[PDB]
Amino acid sequence: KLLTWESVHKENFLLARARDKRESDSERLKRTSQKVDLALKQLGHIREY
Amino acid sequence: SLIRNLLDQASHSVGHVLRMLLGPWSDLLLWALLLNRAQMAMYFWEMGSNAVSSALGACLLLRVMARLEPDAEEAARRKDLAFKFEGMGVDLFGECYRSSEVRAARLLLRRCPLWGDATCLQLAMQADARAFFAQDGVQSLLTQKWWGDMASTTPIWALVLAFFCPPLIYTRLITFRRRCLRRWFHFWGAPVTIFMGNVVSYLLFLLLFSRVLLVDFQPAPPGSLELLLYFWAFTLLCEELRQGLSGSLSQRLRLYLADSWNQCDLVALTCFLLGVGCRLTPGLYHLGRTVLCIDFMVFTVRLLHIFTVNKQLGPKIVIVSKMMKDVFFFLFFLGVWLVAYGVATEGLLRPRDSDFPSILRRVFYRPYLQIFGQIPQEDMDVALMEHSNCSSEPGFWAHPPGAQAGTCVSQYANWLVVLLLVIFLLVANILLVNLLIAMFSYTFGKVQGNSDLYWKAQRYRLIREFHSRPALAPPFIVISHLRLLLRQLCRRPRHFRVYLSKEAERKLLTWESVHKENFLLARARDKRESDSERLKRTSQKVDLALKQLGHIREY
Amino acid sequence: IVIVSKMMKDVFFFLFFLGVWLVAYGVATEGLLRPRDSDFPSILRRVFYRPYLQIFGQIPQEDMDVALMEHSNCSSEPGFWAHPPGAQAGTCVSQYANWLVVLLLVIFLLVANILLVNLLIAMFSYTFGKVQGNSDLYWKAQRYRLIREF
Ligand SMILES: CC(C)CCC[C@@H](C)[C@H]1CC[C@H]2[C@@H]3CC=C4C[C@@H](O)CC[C@]4(C)[C@H]3CC[C@]12C
Ligand SMILES: CC(C)CCC[C@@H](C)[C@H]1CC[C@H]2[C@@H]3CC=C4C[C@@H](O)CC[C@]4(C)[C@H]3CC[C@]12C
Ligand SMILES: CC(C)CCC[C@@H](C)[C@H]1CC[C@H]2[C@@H]3CC=C4C[C@@H](O)CC[C@]4(C)[C@H]3CC[C@]12C
Ligand SMILES: CC(C)CCC[C@@H](C)[C@H]1CC[C@H]2[C@@H]3CC=C4C[C@@H](O)CC[C@]4(C)[C@H]3CC[C@]12C
Ligand SMILES: CC(C)CCC[C@@H](C)[C@H]1CC[C@H]2[C@@H]3CC=C4C[C@@H](O)CC[C@]4(C)[C@H]3CC[C@]12C
Ligand SMILES: CC(C)CCC[C@@H](C)[C@H]1CC[C@H]2[C@@H]3CC=C4C[C@@H](O)CC[C@]4(C)[C@H]3CC[C@]12C
Repeated sequence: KLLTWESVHKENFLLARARDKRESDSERLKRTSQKVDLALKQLGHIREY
Repeated sequence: SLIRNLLDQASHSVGHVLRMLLGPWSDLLLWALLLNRAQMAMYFWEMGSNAVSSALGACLLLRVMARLEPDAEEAARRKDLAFKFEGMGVDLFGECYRSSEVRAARLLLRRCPLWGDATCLQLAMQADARAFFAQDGVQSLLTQKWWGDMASTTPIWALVLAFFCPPLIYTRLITFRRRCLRRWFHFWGAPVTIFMGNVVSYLLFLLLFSRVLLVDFQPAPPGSLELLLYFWAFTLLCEELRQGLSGSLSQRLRLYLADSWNQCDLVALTCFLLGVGCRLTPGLYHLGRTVLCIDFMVFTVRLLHIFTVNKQLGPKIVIVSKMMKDVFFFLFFLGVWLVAYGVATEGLLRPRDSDFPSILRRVFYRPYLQIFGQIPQEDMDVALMEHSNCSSEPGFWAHPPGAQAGTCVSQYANWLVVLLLVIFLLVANILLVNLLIAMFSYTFGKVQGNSDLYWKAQRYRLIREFHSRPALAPPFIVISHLRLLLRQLCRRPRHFRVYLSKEAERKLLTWESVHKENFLLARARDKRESDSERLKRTSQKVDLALKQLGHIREY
Repeated sequence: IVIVSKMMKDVFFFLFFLGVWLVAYGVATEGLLRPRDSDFPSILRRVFYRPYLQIFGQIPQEDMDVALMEHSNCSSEPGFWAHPPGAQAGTCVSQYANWLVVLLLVIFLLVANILLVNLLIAMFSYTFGKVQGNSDLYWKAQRYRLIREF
């Protein structure tokens, strides 16, 4: 029972700090960076028009 | 949860609020508070009316319910919700005060029908909203009330000189807000005037008590001055008893048991009563004089607590209450080292005067005085005493010249005694005292900021107590006591509360609503212009652009 | 020099606190021991000046402690007196509760020489740290003023 309880709480803690890292400003900036470069590439695939 | 059980208990039966509630925006707000819906409560507060009073009542209810909470997590969430509520309330108060000083002032003493018809200040005090009391606007308002009808910007020396010279009331100086009688009553009923009268009466009491104690305290029956002092203390005890009963007879007694200087005042009066009893009974004259002498110290100490309302001393008077743990640590450490050195030297040198009081003196009192410059070097060092066979034990003794240093000390290891004195001087006069200085510095730096915040609320409390205090001085307060007894006796045959206009109520309601909506718009603009929110807005713009461009890839 | 002007509030607080405690202790000891020299200047001396000098190492231990004085019937009141050897300590002191007098001297030494002085040191340190930066800025303008006057 305590094994299951601590497993539940540890997975909650993993999810919590993962969400914190994702909502961190630097990680948001890098995600916007791989969005912008991907957009630039996908326009680069349609420049022939 | 903590809601259904309390509702069932109420059905089967702050307490008055529970009695009134049974299973427009105010109802939703209180429902969110009891259900602990943070966002719902905030929305109801920002959408409702009388926002300041509603927030203060919400903070009070959350504090009380968190104190009643059995579970730490719910208590913590409730108390942080109360903290944020107090923060938004004080921000609203500041933005309201920054526009209309007089309108903000008249908002306070408004009797809000919600929360049991309690004034906003009383709600903050019962909620211990020290952050709210620390606000500059409420500080200025309490200053004005303490200088009630007394031109709060007036200098202190002008006020005191007017106090000694009543005729100077009608002069170009000492401005204010039957004209003669109204001026007289307004000047003599001001809380600051009452404070000055009580201060001068208390200094007169200290002078009288000292004069009776030092000179006119013969075993002969008490004279005119001592009888006057007995009447004096009777008036003081009557005043204190009346104050305790005013500010449920047993319930109020338990409350008065707290506020520990009210406790010190009470113990002072009891010690004075024991002193008078011992003085009157023939046997206990000396004991009565001794206990009266201690009672003088207790009264003089209470003077310090009474005179704490000064704006430049009060924070430090609050500080010195926080130094007791530090001085207790120093006292314990010095006690241990003092036992060490005292017993060691009392063993190394063996005086023939082995009486118990003399031993308890030479072990504790003398080494204690070694700290403050009283070093009996000629009493404890072998070179400074003349050698003589003052004892029959086979050794060298060198009887010292001290009166209480022993008639015949030993000298076998007096070099070790000298070295031990050197070590004691190093430990006590150098290590311990300087360490205590350092830890005073650290604790002072830690606690001064919180002490100022506490002193704001304590000053508000003292202003309230002096406002409730009757006008007449302790020499003449017996007249006020008889007046009060008449008011209770004349009933048998039969706090600020400034009035506001009915239309002015709606006017101030609209004003505070406009200011609160402006404040909400301001904070919304601030959070929108915040960098993180700008970043999330750019993120949603960019991934929306990616999504919309994903719909034209088929081209 | 600009700083030392800002220490006046702190030293005034210390002076007031020491005044209160000094009044309490001085009157208490002046009542506990009853010198026959009850002249007003002598009382104002033994209550204020002597306890003040107890702070700076001048402790009239042989003047206030019963064990250090010789016992004598220097008064007709029914008690034990032990006339002290001091010049201004009273011609005939009393000794009924001189153990309490000694304990009260110990408490006074603990309060004044330890608590008050070290607290004053601490608050000087805090105020100095707070005000030195502003004092330098003020001293710039004050120096300009002095240069202009000279
Ligand atoms: C604030 C308090 C503690 C100050 C204490 C000072 C006290 C000790 C002073 C103030 C008034 C003084 C009295 C005034 C006048 C006389 C005249 C004469 O009879 C000698 C002593 C006697 C009777 C003084 C006794 C000492 C006295 C009571
Ligand atoms: C001389 C004997 C009576 C020892 C006690 C004297 C002093 C230290 C006592 C008497 C009144 C007491 C104060 C009573 C009330 C308060 C308010 C509280 O919020 C902080 C402590 C504080 C400020 C106490 C501090 C200690 C105090 C000042
Ligand atoms: C740290 C604490 C526990 C130390 C205890 C105090 C000790 C060191 C000292 C202080 C007073 C001293 C006592 C003084 C007087 C007497 C009476 C004598 O006929 C026997 C020794 C005896 C009984 C002493 C015993 C030791 C004593 C109690
Ligand atoms: C506060 C702590 C660290 C200091 C130690 C307390 C000392 C000073 C106390 C505890 C017992 C007290 C003693 C009690 C009894 C006597 C006998 C008397 O004839 C002279 C004073 C004298 C000797 C007292 C002096 C003060 C005393 C020694
Ligand atoms: C024995 C008596 C007369 C000693 C008098 C010492 C007084 C007058 C001295 C000591 C510190 C000095 C102060 C030093 C610093 C300042 C700050 C400056 O902006 C105005 C002058 C002022 C306030 C000085 C005034 C004079 C001063 C207060
Ligand atoms: C600054 C505060 C805290 C300290 C108290 C002030 C004291 C030291 C002052 C106030 C009255 C003054 C006394 C005035 C009169 C006399 C009588 C004279 O024959 C000896 C000095 C003596 C006894 C003075 C000593 C100093 C004194 C006692």
